[PDB]
Amino acid sequence: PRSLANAPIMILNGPNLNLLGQRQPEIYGSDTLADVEALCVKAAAAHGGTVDFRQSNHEGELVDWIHEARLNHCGIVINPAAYSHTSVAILDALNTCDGLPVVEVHISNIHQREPFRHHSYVSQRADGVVAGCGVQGYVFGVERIAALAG
Amino acid sequence: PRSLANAPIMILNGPNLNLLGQRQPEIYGSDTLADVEALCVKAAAAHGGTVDFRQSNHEGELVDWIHEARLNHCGIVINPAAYSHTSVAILDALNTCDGLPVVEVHISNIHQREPFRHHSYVSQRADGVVAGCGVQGYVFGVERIAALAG
Amino acid sequence: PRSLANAPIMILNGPNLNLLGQRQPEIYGSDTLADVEALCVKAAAAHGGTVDFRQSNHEGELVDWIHEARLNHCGIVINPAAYSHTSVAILDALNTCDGLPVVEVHISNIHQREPFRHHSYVSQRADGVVAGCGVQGYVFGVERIAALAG
Amino acid sequence: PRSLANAPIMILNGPNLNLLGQRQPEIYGSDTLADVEALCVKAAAAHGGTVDFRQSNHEGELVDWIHEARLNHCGIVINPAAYSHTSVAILDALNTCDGLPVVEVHISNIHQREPFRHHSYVSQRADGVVAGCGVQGYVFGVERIAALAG
Amino acid sequence: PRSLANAPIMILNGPNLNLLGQRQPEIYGSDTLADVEALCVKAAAAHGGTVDFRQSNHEGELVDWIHEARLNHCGIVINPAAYSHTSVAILDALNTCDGLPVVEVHISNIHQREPFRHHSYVSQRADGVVAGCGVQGYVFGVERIAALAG
Amino acid sequence: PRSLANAPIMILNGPNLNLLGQRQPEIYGSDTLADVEALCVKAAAAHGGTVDFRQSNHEGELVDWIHEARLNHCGIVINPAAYSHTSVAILDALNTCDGLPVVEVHISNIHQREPFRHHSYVSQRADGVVAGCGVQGYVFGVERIAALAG
Amino acid sequence: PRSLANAPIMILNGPNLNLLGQRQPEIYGSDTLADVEALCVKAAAAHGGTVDFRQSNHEGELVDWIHEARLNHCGIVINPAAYSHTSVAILDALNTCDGLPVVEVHISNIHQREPFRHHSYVSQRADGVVAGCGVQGYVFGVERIAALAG
Amino acid sequence: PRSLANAPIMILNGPNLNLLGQRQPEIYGSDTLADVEALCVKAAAAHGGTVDFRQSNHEGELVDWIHEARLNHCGIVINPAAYSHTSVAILDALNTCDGLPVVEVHISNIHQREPFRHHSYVSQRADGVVAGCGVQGYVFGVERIAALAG
Amino acid sequence: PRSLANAPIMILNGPNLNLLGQRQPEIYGSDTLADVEALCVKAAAAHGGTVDFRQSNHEGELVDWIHEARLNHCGIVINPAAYSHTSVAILDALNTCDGLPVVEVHISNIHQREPFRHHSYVSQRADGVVAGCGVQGYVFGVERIAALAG
Amino acid sequence: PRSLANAPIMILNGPNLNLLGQRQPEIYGSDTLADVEALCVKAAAAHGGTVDFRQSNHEGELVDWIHEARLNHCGIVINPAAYSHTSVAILDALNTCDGLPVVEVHISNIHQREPFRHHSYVSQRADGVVAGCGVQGYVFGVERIAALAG
Amino acid sequence: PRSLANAPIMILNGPNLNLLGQRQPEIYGSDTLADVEALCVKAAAAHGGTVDFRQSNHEGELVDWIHEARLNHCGIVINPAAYSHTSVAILDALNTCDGLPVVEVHISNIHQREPFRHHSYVSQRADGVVAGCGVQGYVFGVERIAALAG
Amino acid sequence: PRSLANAPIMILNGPNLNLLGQRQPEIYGSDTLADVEALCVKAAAAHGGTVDFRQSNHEGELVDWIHEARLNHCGIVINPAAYSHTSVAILDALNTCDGLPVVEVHISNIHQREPFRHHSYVSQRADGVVAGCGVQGYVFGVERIAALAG
Ligand SMILES: O=C(O)[C@]1(O)C=C(F)[C@@H](O)[C@H](O)C1
Ligand SMILES: O=C(O)[C@]1(O)C=C(F)[C@@H](O)[C@H](O)C1
Ligand SMILES: O=C(O)[C@]1(O)C=C(F)[C@@H](O)[C@H](O)C1
Ligand SMILES: O=C(O)[C@]1(O)C=C(F)[C@@H](O)[C@H](O)C1
Ligand SMILES: O=C(O)[C@]1(O)C=C(F)[C@@H](O)[C@H](O)C1
Ligand SMILES: O=C(O)[C@]1(O)C=C(F)[C@@H](O)[C@H](O)C1
Ligand SMILES: O=C(O)[C@]1(O)C=C(F)[C@@H](O)[C@H](O)C1
Ligand SMILES: O=C(O)[C@]1(O)C=C(F)[C@@H](O)[C@H](O)C1
Ligand SMILES: O=C(O)[C@]1(O)C=C(F)[C@@H](O)[C@H](O)C1
Ligand SMILES: O=C(O)[C@]1(O)C=C(F)[C@@H](O)[C@H](O)C1
Ligand SMILES: O=C(O)[C@]1(O)C=C(F)[C@@H](O)[C@H](O)C1
Ligand SMILES: O=C(O)[C@]1(O)C=C(F)[C@@H](O)[C@H](O)C1
Repeated sequence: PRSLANAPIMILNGPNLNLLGQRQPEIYGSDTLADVEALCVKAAAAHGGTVDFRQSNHEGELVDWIHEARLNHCGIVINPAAYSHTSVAILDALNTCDGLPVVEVHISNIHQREPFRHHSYVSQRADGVVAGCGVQGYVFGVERIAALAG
Repeated sequence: PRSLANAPIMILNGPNLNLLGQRQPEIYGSDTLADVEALCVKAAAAHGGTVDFRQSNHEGELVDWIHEARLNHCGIVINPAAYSHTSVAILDALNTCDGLPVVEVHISNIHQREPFRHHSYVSQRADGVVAGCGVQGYVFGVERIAALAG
Repeated sequence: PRSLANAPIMILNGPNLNLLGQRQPEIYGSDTLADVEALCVKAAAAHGGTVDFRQSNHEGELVDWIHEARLNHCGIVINPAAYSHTSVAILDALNTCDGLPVVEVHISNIHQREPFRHHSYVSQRADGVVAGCGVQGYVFGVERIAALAG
Repeated sequence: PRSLANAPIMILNGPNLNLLGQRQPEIYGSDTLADVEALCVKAAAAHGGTVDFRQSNHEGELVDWIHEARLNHCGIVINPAAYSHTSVAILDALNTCDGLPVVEVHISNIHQREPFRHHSYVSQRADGVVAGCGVQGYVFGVERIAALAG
Repeated sequence: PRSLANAPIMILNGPNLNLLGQRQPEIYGSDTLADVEALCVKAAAAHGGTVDFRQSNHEGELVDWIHEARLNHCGIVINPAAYSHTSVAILDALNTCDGLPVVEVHISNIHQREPFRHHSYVSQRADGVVAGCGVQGYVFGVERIAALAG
Repeated sequence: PRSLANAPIMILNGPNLNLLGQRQPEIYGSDTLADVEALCVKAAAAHGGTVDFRQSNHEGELVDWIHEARLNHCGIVINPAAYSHTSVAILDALNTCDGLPVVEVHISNIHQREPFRHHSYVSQRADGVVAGCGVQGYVFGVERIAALAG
Repeated sequence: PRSLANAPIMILNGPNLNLLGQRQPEIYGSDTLADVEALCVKAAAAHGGTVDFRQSNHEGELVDWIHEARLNHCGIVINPAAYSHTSVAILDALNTCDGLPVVEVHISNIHQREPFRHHSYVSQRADGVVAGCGVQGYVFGVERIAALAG
Repeated sequence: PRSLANAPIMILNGPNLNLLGQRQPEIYGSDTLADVEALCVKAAAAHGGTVDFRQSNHEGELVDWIHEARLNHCGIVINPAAYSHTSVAILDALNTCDGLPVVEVHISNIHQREPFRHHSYVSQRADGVVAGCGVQGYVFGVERIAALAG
Repeated sequence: PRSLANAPIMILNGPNLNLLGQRQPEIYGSDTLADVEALCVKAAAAHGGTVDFRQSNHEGELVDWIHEARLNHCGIVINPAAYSHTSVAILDALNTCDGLPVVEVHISNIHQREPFRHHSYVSQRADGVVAGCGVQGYVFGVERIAALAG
Repeated sequence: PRSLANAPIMILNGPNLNLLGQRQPEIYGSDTLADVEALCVKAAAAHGGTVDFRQSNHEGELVDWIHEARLNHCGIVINPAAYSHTSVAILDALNTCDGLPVVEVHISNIHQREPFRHHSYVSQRADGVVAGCGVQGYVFGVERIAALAG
Repeated sequence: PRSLANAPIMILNGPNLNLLGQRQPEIYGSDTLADVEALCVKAAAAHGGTVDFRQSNHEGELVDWIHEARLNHCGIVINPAAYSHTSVAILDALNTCDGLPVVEVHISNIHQREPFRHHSYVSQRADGVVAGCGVQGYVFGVERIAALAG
Repeated sequence: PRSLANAPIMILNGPNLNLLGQRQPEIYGSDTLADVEALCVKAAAAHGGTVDFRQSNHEGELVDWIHEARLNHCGIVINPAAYSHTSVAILDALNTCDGLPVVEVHISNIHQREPFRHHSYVSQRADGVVAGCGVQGYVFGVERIAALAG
């Protein structure tokens, strides 16, 4: 139990999000990942906190980073992307974050897409889930962490 | 296409929400519906808008109100509650609101509850879905409408 | 057992159909509910009968009206709309209309839409089911009632 | 926690039951709803209590009545009829009645009927469930509430 | 795009319909296939058209006839009978009739029979579907073609 | 067709019920099987009848006893316990008791437990089913038999 | 209702059976279709009857031959082969044979093979079904027809 | 590998068959179990063999008897009745009878009854399965064993 | 076991393919069946073989042709079209072609179309399956047969 | 809570295991049940305990023995065999053994066999489950009981 | 949109394919991955192109390579091996390769193997799918890319 | 085929197990991974062997390590953790270890947890599976490998 003041918010991004804003804009929009990071920096600063913003295409690396967050961060905002639908491993890693606030974010409204995107393993552990609010959902995520970590 | 300045945001609440803050606090919290309304009034005022906040236990009345919103409001934030899981009628009413922003909100994280709560008919039409962020999710809802209606 | 001459045909319309001809024309067409009523009045008059045309967004009100029909009308043409897919209540009300001819009508061809529209509880009781014949299906409905009530 | 002496037993009846004893007697029998009420009044009086017997075809009205029962009655005997199979809303309304005894009754043996009648949302919350004991089941219901409220 | 005046309506009947009116009258009635043809000839004549009425027990022959209709007829009224539930081939044949009006007709109400009759491949392509209106459904079918071909 | 006066009510209890009142009291209560027998003896005597109360852990023995009931008893109150969910054999045995009233009883509310307990083969044949009314359900069972055997 | 003496037993064989005894002997054996016919002729003669033995690879032709049997034969022994699992059309043709005895035969034990062979449409109408008794099952078939036609 | 001459055929009957010919004649007929035994004794004698005919309502006893047959009989004709649908234990016992001919018999045509009767564990092991040929199916059973044991 | 030199490659085409290149070009392309035949003739000639190219809309006729191939051809390239999804009969016919190479071809990528097109009975027997390579897939088919027959 | 020193370990074996080592060796091996007992006696003696080894083919008898264990033994190693997959009765008996260590053993690796063997009712209650370790699994079972009873 | 002349074809191989030709030859054959590369190099050279042939056991590394291909290669031939069945992440990476030809290849015929191998996430995006043509499938893959990239 | 004396036992641990003994002790216990390693070292030494103990959060790395085991180790004891439920890749890597003994271990009893943990891909290949025996299951594993490798 670190506060926004003692430790950053870890913002994790799963596979293919490195290409945000360069494909399927109608689905993901035209902002890049760097735009999202900046949005997150600003949203956190307004509460007196900071962020640690990461993206990986590797499941295992996401898991390693969650383990790091348990010791060094005050909450996790995660867009696990494709692994949302397939990774029991990320679910179990988050389950080890006892007491740590987790908010799941999806840019697109997964409930309107293919049936296999309707389910998310992460949602079983996440305190909150935001879907289809575009990149603004990331801000919502930071804000909810601020309120819970508070 | 009314703006936050020309027309209020309709905030609809479904069945049993009149008892918010008086039962199952661990699930729904201890804020009342009146507390929620005030949060929404405040969030909207910051963007220069107003709200029209209603609650009903009757599916058909929620439908009538959605029809009204099509003509007189700039967006809908809706917590359909139990009707989320059963009402094709509310989905079809929302489907007539062509171009109108709709955000679905749930206080609890439905994905951690009984399987029949996992599915929502509204999610197929909603631009955004926020679940398990407590009453704070209503604020996110207002905020997303402001940005969309903008 | 009233005849077309002793009692009107009750035409019941379920939710959202009050907006017929103002949205999703490619699906529902551009005729209004008033245009449909007129079609029904004409079709019935050719057989010497009349109609009692109603629309509601409330499941329970549709049930009440079915009860009324049992005593005072010669048959029912019903477009239960969304409730087609959810209402066991309307099915059971129609099951009390022993001997009364019922025809179910759907403007759109439900079998080509979302899977949850594929099933109708009313179809289990209805004598006939007409789908995807546009508003002309209402005429077919009145005609079948005329032949059965005859 | 009101006793049979401080408050009546609310007996709720759902849709189409107003026609009890006038159709499908082989299924529902030939007693009317008024006959049932009388049975209930008698059963309760033997234990020193009273009843408040209601029937509605409207889901939302049943919900309102359940809310009223939480504040003013000592238990609920409910035959939700068709809404047994479809209403998550009634379930959640009953879930707010913390500590209040609920007994679910069905005149017919739903397990021998159509598959969609096999499931009941209410059963998940009801303390007891009686099916296929005819209208005598209502008496069993009053009796169990007397023993639990005791 | 032929009109009712330039080309007949093809009426296709699938397997076992050659025995119409000689078995299971309670299901299919006591009119024969020849009686149906006469009804269709009359309904079409009222609009200034003609019909080409055929029956076969062979899937492939139905398919051949559908091919013929694309070049020579103004619409198809089809009762595919058993092949309704099993023939992807007839579906695909109809899918080649781009722009040609197709109405699917069932004498019995399939939705009240065995579960395997509840689904029809043809319903995915057909403009309209009529079920359980007895042989009168064929007249409806001719009438809808007349209005679409018009 | 023996009456309560010519023949006893057979009360059958399935496996593990010999341990009633010694484990999982919160589920099954703290009354023992002997306590239940006494309740039954009393309920029956009030109507002028007697009971033959048995318990077995063997499926085939329960079947044997059902066959004996066909010839010598006036009705059966059965709590098949675990065999409720697995024994087609008991169902068929009961299906041979033509005209004999059968009431199924469960102490716990099976609908609230593991999904495999949600279904009962016996319910298909039983006239009435009582669940979740504790050992009082046995009295309800005796009483219904009295009214039916009457 | 023709007797074994007035009319032959029609023995129908579905697709690929023309190759019996030339492939997959371990499954279908090494007797040919001609061997089977001879077994059938002998089995029927012992009861004073005759057979009309046919094979086709065409569904519709099997349907035409069933129609013929209704007028001219005393019963049907049918091995529909692959069509067993797919042909609603053969089912409906047999359903028109009111009062005619039908026995379904399979050489192999279909219940031990692929799951799609586990189901047969014909079994819903057939009076008797024999599977896995090799070609001897045809004799069983003839015999049962003799006994029923008797 | 005993022959019909060295060892009897064991004919096993499952639960409730002791009441054959005294209930549901339309389903099971009016012959008794003794009548069936006599049929079997006769069929077997014609091939020079004998039978050992048993009935039990206990699964475990059927199992024990199957073990005995492995050492002392030349084949098994079995009608497992309700245990057909539930007993993996009988299947596994039959799976220990390496090389021994087993024929499964059902008097009724299970494929026309309740869905839970459609499946039989025994069918996976049985060489042949005869269903719906009435008690005559037992004779077919004896006859197949004679040909296989030969 | 005939070689490309002793016997032709049979190329079979199922229903509706006679219309290739005249409808749904975006799905099937604009080449005609005659174009495909020419591609096949060329591909085979390069390896020293010939082809026998056929199309039918009749399931049973495809079956007959497969039988012929077993005796007279060196392999089969087959596009069963709609029958891919429904014909157990074609599968079983192919199963009699022991040792004969079979390659299944689909012009469109069935895995991207309607769910009922995702499954093919032929795929269980075919040595190779080619889907969504347009008409070029037929050449891949000829080439694989050449390499296997070699 | 008896210790290995105060009470034996009950080793229960379900149906058909009396034939261990005489059939399907590749599956169950060639050791007999007597060989397993000796392995269990030895494993237990090393910890200072004893065993009470039993086998039955009767579900109810297994249940009775479980009841006996609750009072007189220190843990249960059970191989329910076929009943693993069907017996809710054995599960509930084990559920009465509050605090008593249970280990489930399977000789074969059920997860590689037929789908119906994949599931076990006992596994829900068992502390530990061992599958596919041959007879050695029984030793692992004794060992775990020793460590838990310790 | 690079041509075969401007950019190589990327050939990706998923997990365990580094062991090709050293295990399960009957399934995968005896050619090695180096043998496959050589076939690919030759097939491409005939069209004037080159290949970039890679193998990895890491999902994320496949994803990275697909990203690279979007910028630097003219098409992708991919055998995702096990990830075919589990990786939404590879699917989404391919989905970013707008306009890039993709062909999926499987050496074995997956439709004849375990059910979990029947489905592939890649098949939803791949232009073409080749299965069960052995390593020759890779050649087909290069050839199709050549024709599409052309 | 290396013996315990020629080569170590590879013990593989999947994701999140690095945190063993620091979270969810009631599920996984309070021993650490280092404690487990020491148990394994000891169990193996008693049979004259050694162990090579590894843990990774990366699927691909586990696969690489399995490849290494094929050439250098005498067996594999694996706890794939979350990848148990999702990784077809690990299954296939194990499938390449022809003849190598594999034991699957799970500390918790997965059959009592969430439904998605009930299935394991590794169980299809593993010689033995041990679940819910705590960290003692690793010792069982080493022992079974010793006996098989022997
Ligand atoms: O941000 C999203 O909308 C998502 O998490 C991202 C992806 F890339 C997809 O794999 C998910 O389905 C949705
Ligand atoms: O806000 C919620 O958590 C919810 O919408 C409200 C209800 F009342 C429930 O019926 C929903 O399942 C959740
Ligand atoms: O007429 C119709 O097409 C329909 O009944 C009307 C509605 F509004 C929908 O809810 C139904 O799905 C279809
Ligand atoms: O009392 C009953 O049997 C029931 O609750 C009443 C109805 F009206 C039906 O809708 C229910 O399925 C059963
Ligand atoms: O006209 C009909 O009702 C039907 O199309 C005809 C048949 F012959 C049956 O096969 C169909 O299921 C219904
Ligand atoms: O009385 C009961 O609640 C029950 O019939 C008894 C048992 F023992 C369980 O096996 C049933 O599931 C419920
Ligand atoms: O006779 C048989 O065993 C069968 O009817 C014949 C065939 F050819 C198969 O298609 C059936 O599945 C079984
Ligand atoms: O012979 C029979 O039809 C049967 O095997 C006998 C019984 F008693 C039933 O339980 C089986 O379903 C059918
Ligand atoms: O070539 C094809 O894509 C196909 O086999 C042909 C048809 F006509 C369709 O029926 C198949 O589903 C696909
Ligand atoms: O020990 C076994 O492998 C088993 O428990 C024994 C039997 F006999 C089978 O019924 C089980 O499926 C497996
Ligand atoms: O080439 C194949 O057949 C496959 O892609 C390769 C593997 F390694 C398997 O995992 C796939 O299921 C099939
Ligand atoms: O050791 C176990 O119990 C487990 O394999 C370990 C994990 F980490 C989970 O992911 C598995 O479901 C269980």
